Amino acid sequence: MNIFEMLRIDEGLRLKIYKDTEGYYTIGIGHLLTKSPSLNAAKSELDKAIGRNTNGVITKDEAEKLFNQDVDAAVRGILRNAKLKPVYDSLDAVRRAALINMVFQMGETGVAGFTNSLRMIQQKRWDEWAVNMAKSRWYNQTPNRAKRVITTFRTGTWDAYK
Repeated sequence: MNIFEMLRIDEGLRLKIYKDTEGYYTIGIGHLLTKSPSLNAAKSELDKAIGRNTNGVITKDEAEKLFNQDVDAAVRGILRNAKLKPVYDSLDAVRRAALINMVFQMGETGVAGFTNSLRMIQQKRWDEWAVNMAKSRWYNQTPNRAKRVITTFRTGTWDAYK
């Protein structure tokens, strides 16, 4: 198990534009196109991201290319962030992967804002962190995926993905 395998499981793979639980247009492996209710705007974002007239449908290779880009941005985001970097630096590899998954999903700013959450992680208070994250919108909105990530983060094992 690795970060790629982990997120692919969590986000699935769709070759055509779709709406997520929140109603946002997305494609590929968790790639957010736009928060606008316009499908046409979404189509425009896709074409610009892909570099071709897609008509709302991409190939697997294209999905994979957006995926590599997104995972990369997430790692670089952690690493450039003043609040996230030290957190990352203090963890083992499995827990690092869980943090990447959260940033990938919620974005840098999003994660960097869970002040208390971060502190717990820093103090190594695993269980409390876990209990705590379960109160988030994130967890209430997509409980199964969240539960997988939270468990991963908490235990430092890939058990939830097995």
